[PDB]
Amino acid sequence: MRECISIHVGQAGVQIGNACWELYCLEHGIQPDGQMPSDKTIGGGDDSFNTFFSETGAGKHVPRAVFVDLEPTVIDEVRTGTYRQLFHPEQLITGKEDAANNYARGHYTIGKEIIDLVLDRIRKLADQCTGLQGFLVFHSFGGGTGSGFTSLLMERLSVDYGKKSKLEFSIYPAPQVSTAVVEPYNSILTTHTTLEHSDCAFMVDNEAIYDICRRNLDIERPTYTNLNRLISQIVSSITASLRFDGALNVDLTEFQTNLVPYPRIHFPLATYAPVISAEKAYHEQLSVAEITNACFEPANQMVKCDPRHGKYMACCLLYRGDVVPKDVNAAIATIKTKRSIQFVDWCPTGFKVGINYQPPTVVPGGDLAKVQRAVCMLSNTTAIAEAWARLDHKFDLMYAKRAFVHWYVGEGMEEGEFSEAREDMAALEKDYEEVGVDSVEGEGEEEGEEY
Amino acid sequence: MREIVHIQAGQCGNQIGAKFWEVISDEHGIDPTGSYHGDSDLQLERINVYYNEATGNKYVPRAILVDLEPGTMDSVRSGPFGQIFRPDNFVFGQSGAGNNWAKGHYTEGAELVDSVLDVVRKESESCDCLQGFQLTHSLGGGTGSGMGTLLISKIREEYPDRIMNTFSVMPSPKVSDTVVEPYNATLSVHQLVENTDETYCIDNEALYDICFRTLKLTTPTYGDLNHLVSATMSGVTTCLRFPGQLNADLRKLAVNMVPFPRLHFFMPGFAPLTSRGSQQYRALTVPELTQQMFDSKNMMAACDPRHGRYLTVAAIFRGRMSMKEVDEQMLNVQNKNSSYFVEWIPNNVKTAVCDIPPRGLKMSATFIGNSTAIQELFKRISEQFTAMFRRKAFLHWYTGEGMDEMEFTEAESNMNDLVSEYQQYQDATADEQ
Amino acid sequence: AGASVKVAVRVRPFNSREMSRDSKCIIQMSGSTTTIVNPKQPKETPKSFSFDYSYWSHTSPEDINYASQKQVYRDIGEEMLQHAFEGYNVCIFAYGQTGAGKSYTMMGKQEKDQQGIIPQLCEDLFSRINDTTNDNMSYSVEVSYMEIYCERVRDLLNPKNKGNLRVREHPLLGPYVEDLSKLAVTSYNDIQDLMDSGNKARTVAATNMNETSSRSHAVFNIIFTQKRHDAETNITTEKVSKISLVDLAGSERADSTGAKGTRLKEGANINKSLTTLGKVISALAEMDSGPNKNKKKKKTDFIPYRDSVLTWLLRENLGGNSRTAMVAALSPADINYDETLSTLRYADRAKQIRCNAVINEDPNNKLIRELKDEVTRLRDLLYAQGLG
Ligand SMILES: CC(=O)O[C@H]1C(=O)[C@@]2(C)[C@H]([C@H](OC(=O)c3ccccc3)[C@]3(O)C[C@H](OC(=O)[C@H](O)[C@@H](NC(=O)c4ccccc4)c4ccccc4)C(C)=C1C3(C)C)[C@]1(OC(C)=O)CO[C@@H]1C[C@@H]2O
Ligand SMILES: Nc1nc2c(ncn2[C@@H]2O[C@H](COP(=O)(O)OP(=O)(O)OP(=O)(O)O)[C@@H](O)[C@H]2O)c(=O)[nH]1
Ligand SMILES: Nc1ncnc2c1ncn2[C@@H]1O[C@H](COP(=O)(O)OP(=O)(O)NP(=O)(O)O)[C@@H](O)[C@H]1O
Ligand SMILES: Nc1nc2c(ncn2[C@@H]2O[C@H](COP(=O)(O)OP(=O)(O)O)[C@@H](O)[C@H]2O)c(=O)[nH]1
Ligand SMILES: [Mg+2]
Repeated sequence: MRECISIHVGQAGVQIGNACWELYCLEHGIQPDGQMPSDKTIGGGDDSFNTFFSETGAGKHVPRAVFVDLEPTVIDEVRTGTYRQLFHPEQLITGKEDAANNYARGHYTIGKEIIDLVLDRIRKLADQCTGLQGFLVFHSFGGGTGSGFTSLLMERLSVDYGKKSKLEFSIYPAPQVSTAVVEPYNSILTTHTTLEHSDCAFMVDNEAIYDICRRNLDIERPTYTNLNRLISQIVSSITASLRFDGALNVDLTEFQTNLVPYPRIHFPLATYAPVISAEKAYHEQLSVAEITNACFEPANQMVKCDPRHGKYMACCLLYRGDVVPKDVNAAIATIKTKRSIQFVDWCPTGFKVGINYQPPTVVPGGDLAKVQRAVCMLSNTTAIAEAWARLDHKFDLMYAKRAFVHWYVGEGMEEGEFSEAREDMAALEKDYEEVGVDSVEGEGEEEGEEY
Repeated sequence: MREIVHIQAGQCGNQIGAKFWEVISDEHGIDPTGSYHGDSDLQLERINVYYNEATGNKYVPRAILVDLEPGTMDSVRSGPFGQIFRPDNFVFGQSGAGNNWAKGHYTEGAELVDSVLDVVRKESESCDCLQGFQLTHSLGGGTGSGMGTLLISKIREEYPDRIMNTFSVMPSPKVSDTVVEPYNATLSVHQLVENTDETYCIDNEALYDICFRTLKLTTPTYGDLNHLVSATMSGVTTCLRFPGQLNADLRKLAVNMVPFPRLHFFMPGFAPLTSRGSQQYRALTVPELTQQMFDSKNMMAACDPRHGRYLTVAAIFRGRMSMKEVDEQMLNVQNKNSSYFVEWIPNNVKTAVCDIPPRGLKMSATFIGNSTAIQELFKRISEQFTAMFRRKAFLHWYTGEGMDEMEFTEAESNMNDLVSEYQQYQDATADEQ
Repeated sequence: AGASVKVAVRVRPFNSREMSRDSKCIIQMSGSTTTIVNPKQPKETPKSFSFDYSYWSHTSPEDINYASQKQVYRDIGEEMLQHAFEGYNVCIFAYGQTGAGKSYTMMGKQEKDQQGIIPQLCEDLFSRINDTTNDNMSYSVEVSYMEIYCERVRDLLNPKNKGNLRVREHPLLGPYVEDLSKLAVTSYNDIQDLMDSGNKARTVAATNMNETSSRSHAVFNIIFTQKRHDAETNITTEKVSKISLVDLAGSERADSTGAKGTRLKEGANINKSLTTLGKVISALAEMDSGPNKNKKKKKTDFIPYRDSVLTWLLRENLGGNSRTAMVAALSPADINYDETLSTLRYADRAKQIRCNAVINEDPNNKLIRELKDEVTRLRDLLYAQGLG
């Protein structure tokens, strides 16, 4: 019973959750109303996989998900939509205003009186579970709710549960495009919590996804639905290892064991290789070598950062479909001989490999082609520091003049907190610069006693 | 459920309010009688933002109408939507202010403010979660400016943690209808700058320019100006009433727009605007809306943005559109016109998207700028103010109502201070010592 | 004219409850630098700050580097009185959270062997005044005491209902408060009695931190008028000066006090006022230093006085030809760490300057390095002279 509890916070979290649960319902043969006709037609089976869905006596399947927001709008769209009968009616939406792009409003002022209900329902979901594996928290940097309330929730969860893994998928602010004037303050404030209380944070950038959609899928005018569907595919690839059989299965603990060298370096990038349109699915083989090479192309990264400017510290490749080990070994050997891809000298092995038999599914009305093979790569590297440094600069440009600060102090913060967060960020950045350095020449300086 | 109380004082406020209640009661399908005869199911989902429910499946707006002269009220009752309003909300007296700010603030309005506050308190106590207030009034008038400022002060005293918007029609250089506009405008701005979260800047010359040059109306009347105003007021609060890909409450706009407490004077704008026969010649796309929004001829405040720098801007789009186009267009506008945007804010463009457009359009957009050029407006008034205060041109009409000459000095100094911050952020560097 | 600021930070040697417990110190001071160590994270590093003055009043019977009360008074109060008697305005802010020791530094005990700032100021003022009362000279002193609560002014001495007074701007005399009682005094005893009478009227409420925490800023203003009869009829007031004694309510986090309603409103307003005061103080010091050295007149910049009543009423004292000094108290326990660091972060404002780390020698490594260097030097000397 490899069970996982999903938590969606804020507008971005709820919409990514809509995409994710559409994909999960289609993978398992579950209808929008919760019934599964496959078991009725066959007579019984394991298709009600306990990773995501809980089965009642009548044959209905209720997801193991928790949606939270301070705006009634985003979740009232779900209560009256296609999937109104799938979710439990209890959706934890405060009938009040929103955090208003304010960390303080969502952490100190209004995040209270909704936190207790959220933890009570999370407790109820965790009591139903046997062998709970971890949490998957979806939220967004730069928002009020998605930053502050996620901070509070993560703190309380780390207090209560403690040992369970807590993975985090989040939308980092982009370098150029933005949807708010006070994004840097919220991001720098919530880094201080996501550094301590999470176990592994996967960051995605909307500019990168727009570029991938433009170049690969030939979509000139994408919306958030396409980005959410791509993120859903990635999360499904991560979690497939504990839902279907495979040659090599990689659980959620092996993730953290292999990709996290030190406790403060748990910020890997994520990429998905066979992102291609139906028309271009032809004229292409889509072999293991091609997709493994495409994972390492800088253009296909989901965060606007160049891996060639840093060094790879760990890689985890999760394959789906008609894949066999020998091609994976050949592809890894080919990648190890390229000079543009540099690994830190203190990690000779480098690669973790997992294989699953279930091929990826196609969502009707989607834009990804039907393929026989796929790979999701997760790479813990040092280039991510660049993605932070830009943000730091932006923060400084506003904090020298204390712009937009009185909104934060009016909601229960003091000024010094800002400085504290900034200092923490510098320390984290410094750590990356210390771990990518090559070991000192002949690490024991030199040696050579008698004989 | 976010809910806003609407107040309208004076002739200008009442006219704009009547037109506004016709634009909002045609997007949320409401019969003039008060019944619902819409088609879409999303019209009633968030009807409680503006309307209370009455027993016969009817809907009554939260409007509160104020005036020191009864006649305007009659013009509202004998109209297309006169019967929609509750009779008890028609609070009024007699012997109007006579374009005297002192009468509106101290002598006459002080007697009627208690009744107006009683009605406001009754309306607010029934609300599930009050979001804020709106006020429509004119600075250059009598009962409008004085009573509006007095009510704003009292309400902020009673409800400090709620938003207070304000759609004010200020004086203009050439189109002036009163001889004592400078005094009223100065003493009103002295009150608005202290006790308001957001203020929107409207003046009749910009609206006339829009009517003459964009809409190509031969003989515009006040109805068209109120039409444009109502369009922007409906655009501002679209996200409280409808779903979208990226929402934007009033408080989000306040947080993102104002960098400091005293800079909350905004330049509003609306797009698209075409002149009937030209409609077939222009393709409606997001680039076209972005081009028209940032054009200096489209602003509603008669303040050229090219004479200053945008501290912040906000764009609320309505319609089914691609987020990539919105993001790329705002980034391109920032990058190309780099000289007209302040440098110590990395990105100064808020963007929001709502799914359901207006009734007869496929796409629309509302623009809220916060720029230093607004200083020019105040500076103009200040000039005229001193030109009349050095000689005490009409000062006895004000001091005869219990005022003192020092209050004028306080108001003038406060406006001059306010101009200072704008003039400051207005330059395009500071290196030399 | 110029209004250069001073920053002094004091420590308060343990109290009876903290002596009874086994609490440890965390604050150390050296030169112009203070350093604090996290009890919960002793492994990382200390945090260091630097000010104009660091006062180590931790060991009362100490003879070496003990921040005596007379030392503090000579540092700030004598200079400010001398500036006042020249015909200019001076101000003293008292900042600190509960248990810091603000009251002791501001007032002190009544044994009169270790006095605070204020009785020394008043005694020197009256002593000087009575000293220079020649045939031609005359002096008048009067006092006012008010508070600011949630951006509303109230009178502490007047026994009327605690209503909100109106703030006006006289064109020449600047901001003022209507109907604010102004009382004349003839000795420091009257000043301190009026201080007691007004302090009994402050708005004090119980939080999760202490049962009596200040919720409103307070201002005690001493107006000092000089009138000299030069030979003719010149008693016309030569100069009028202002001494401001301002008591700030400390900043707070909603975590420490999660009470809703009045407490949240008070905390938010206090934090807003403190942030605006920090901004105006920092802006005032910078241009100051600038001119004092650049003598240029970079226009008049623009100091945000109007973003709060507190800075608005103190416009004449903060700006212009004036002097300013903020004194901060930093409790000494290991339990109030979250307090103390925050106070330093507020004291870091007002001309934030480079602190530099506090690296020093490690005894074993120090001895090893010095002995190796000595061996190298002696060996080089021997080799140079052909004796090695
Ligand atoms: C055939 C056709 O396309 O009709 C359009 C039309 O021709 C145009 C010219 C309309 C028309 O607007 C005007 O001519 C006009 C004149 C004076 C002042 C303001 C507008 C229109 O009247 C405006 C009208 O707008 C609506 O129907 C919206 O619901 C609108 N509501 C009202 O105008 C309204 C007024 C009184 C009573 C009830 C509704 C609205 C706009 C913004 C926000 C909320 C509501 C529309 C689409 C049109 C006509 C009818 C010609 C335009 O106006 C607007 C605001 O959309 C002019 O610029 C647009 C471009 C449109 O193409
Ligand atoms: N990829 C992706 N990003 C989104 C989506 N929705 C919002 N975002 C991002 O989220 C950021 C804003 O934060 P929000 O998620 O809207 O914060 P919130 O949930 O609305 O919380 P409040 O601000 O209090 O209302 C924007 O910069 C968007 O880029 C989405 O559906 N997909
Ligand atoms: N230099 C010093 N020598 C001796 N005692 C000192 C010194 N500085 C401070 N104290 C002590 O500090 C205490 C004054 O602070 P105290 O009144 O206990 O806290 P508080 O009331 O929370 N401070 P406050 O902000 O004014 O309210 C007294 O017990 C003094 O004896
Ligand atoms: N937009 C608009 N402005 C108006 C209208 N009537 C008057 N005004 C403006 O308001 C000013 C007169 O103020 P007035 O309405 O008499 O203020 P009141 O006496 O308090 O109601 C003039 O300068 C006009 O520009 C109107 O119907 N629409
Ligand atoms: Mg939101």
